[PDB]
Amino acid sequence: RNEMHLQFSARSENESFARVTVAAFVAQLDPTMDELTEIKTVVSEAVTNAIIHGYNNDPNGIVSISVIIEDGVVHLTVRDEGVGIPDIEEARQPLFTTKPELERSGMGFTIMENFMDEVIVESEVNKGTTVYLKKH
Amino acid sequence: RNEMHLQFSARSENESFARVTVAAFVAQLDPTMDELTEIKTVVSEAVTNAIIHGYNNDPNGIVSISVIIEDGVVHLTVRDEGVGIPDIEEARQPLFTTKPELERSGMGFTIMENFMDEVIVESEVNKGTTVYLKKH
Amino acid sequence: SLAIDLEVKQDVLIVRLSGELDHHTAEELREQVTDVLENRAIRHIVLNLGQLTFMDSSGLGVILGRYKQIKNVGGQMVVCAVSPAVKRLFDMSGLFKIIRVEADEQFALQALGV
Amino acid sequence: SLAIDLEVKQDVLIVRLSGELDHHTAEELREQVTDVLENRAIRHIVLNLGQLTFMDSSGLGVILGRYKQIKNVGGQMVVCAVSPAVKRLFDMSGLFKIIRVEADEQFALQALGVA
Ligand SMILES: Nc1ncnc2c1ncn2[C@@H]1O[C@H](COP(=O)(O)OP(=O)(O)O)[C@@H](O)[C@H]1O
Ligand SMILES: Nc1ncnc2c1ncn2[C@@H]1O[C@H](COP(=O)(O)OP(=O)(O)O)[C@@H](O)[C@H]1O
Repeated sequence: RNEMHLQFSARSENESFARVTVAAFVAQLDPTMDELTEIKTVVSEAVTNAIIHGYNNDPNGIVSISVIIEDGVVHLTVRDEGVGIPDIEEARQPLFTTKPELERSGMGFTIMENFMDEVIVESEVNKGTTVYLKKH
Repeated sequence: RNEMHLQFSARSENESFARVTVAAFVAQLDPTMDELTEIKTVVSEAVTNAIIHGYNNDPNGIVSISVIIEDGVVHLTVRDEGVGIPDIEEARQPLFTTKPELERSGMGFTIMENFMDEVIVESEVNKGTTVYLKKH
Repeated sequence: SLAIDLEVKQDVLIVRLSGELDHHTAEELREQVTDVLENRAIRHIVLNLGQLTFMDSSGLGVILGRYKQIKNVGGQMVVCAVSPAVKRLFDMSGLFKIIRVEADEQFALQALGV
Repeated sequence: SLAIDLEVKQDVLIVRLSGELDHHTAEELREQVTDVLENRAIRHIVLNLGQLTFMDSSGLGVILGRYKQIKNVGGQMVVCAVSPAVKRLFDMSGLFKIIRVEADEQFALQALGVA
């Protein structure tokens, strides 16, 4: 066992800082650039996702990241206290987004899905979101 | 105006990540490097207190750093919920240390003041020690 | 986070990125580029991802956004010097359909009449 | 984060440090030195902080620890190639009135009458 939690403001200026931090703490597991970049990209997806879907770019919002490490698993849970998801099945579908206006693609969860062993999401409208990611 | 909050197991192999993740956040201001050496050291002294003292090296304890930036100044906070301090007046007294056996210099607190601009130790027996160092 | 070098070889805009292309930076690029398409009559874009260190979905998004404007003028969007992890995104989002890849920058220019 | 290069010349033990000397890494330094003094007749110690990119109070202690170890057999401790950062922590405490700081390993060994 060994764990970490990191909260920060919903500003994209902290997304690179957050991506790295999550990566560095995972470093303790002697992981590769393939594993290291996957985890990092899977985190920006979920972090930047917690910023413009749950907190609509209001800097006054705080994102949470949980990287609990047990045996060989990187338990990652980025989380939100924002809008939430009305239709999970609909977003969990390839290439679906709700901001054609910021030029979004819908890959967020497919990347999460593909770069992580499990992407569980529990979200209640205006209760916020919680992405229970996993990997080994 | 931005902020960040880290928390992690009270294992010694987290103390570098702690500083590093703070320096990583405190960098936006585009500081002088000595300013970053002071911060990393300070953080390292407080976090070390928490783990080796506050939590008596008990890995279960959770060290809690938080960095608040606003109008330029830095407001670094560090809290723990362990034994706490009996005497805040006997503690700030240079060279004093309860774990002499553990080759503990008794410099930790005196270092926070040579580096940081303002210091404020807030502790409570068994409630946990909360320290606030501010750098302007 | 990102260094953006742009060069216009006639009706071809060459965008040379260095650094990270994530939500924050994509917007700066999405911004610097559009200013060229408005001031100059660009038909195609060459996009040199050789010095890029990272990219998320926002990168796929900003690039797809540039193809649209490029599809209008009947031009090609050529991304060259692509690193695997990236090639891996193009390969997962099917951006490849709309975007052509080339070994280096000079093979991209050969594709676009030069 | 912290690497250690040890070497025993005559009755002196030269300890060279690369990296961040802190609480976590200060323990391997202790094990080895204390271990080494435990195995050999060491009268003096020369600490080369030349490659030290970070030292905290958890580092002064490992030093003072050894400082008292050598004091017990009437020898000295000399530190050399000390950065500005590290050198500042020596003034803060007041160790600038405890060990011998020289400029490099050679003047350190010179200060010890090393052949
Ligand atoms: N934290 C969140 N709060 C609200 N909705 C979210 C959140 N995260 C994801 N979603 C929903 O899922 C959709 C798909 O997300 P994703 O696959 O990452 O693509 P994109 O970020 O390009 O929209 C989003 O457009 C949004 O409707
Ligand atoms: N977080 C804490 N919890 C409990 N006691 C603390 C804490 N921080 C400091 N102290 C008390 O203050 C003493 C001196 O601390 P300091 O000046 O940092 O030196 P050192 O850490 O080397 O002992 C400690 O030995 C302990 O008795």
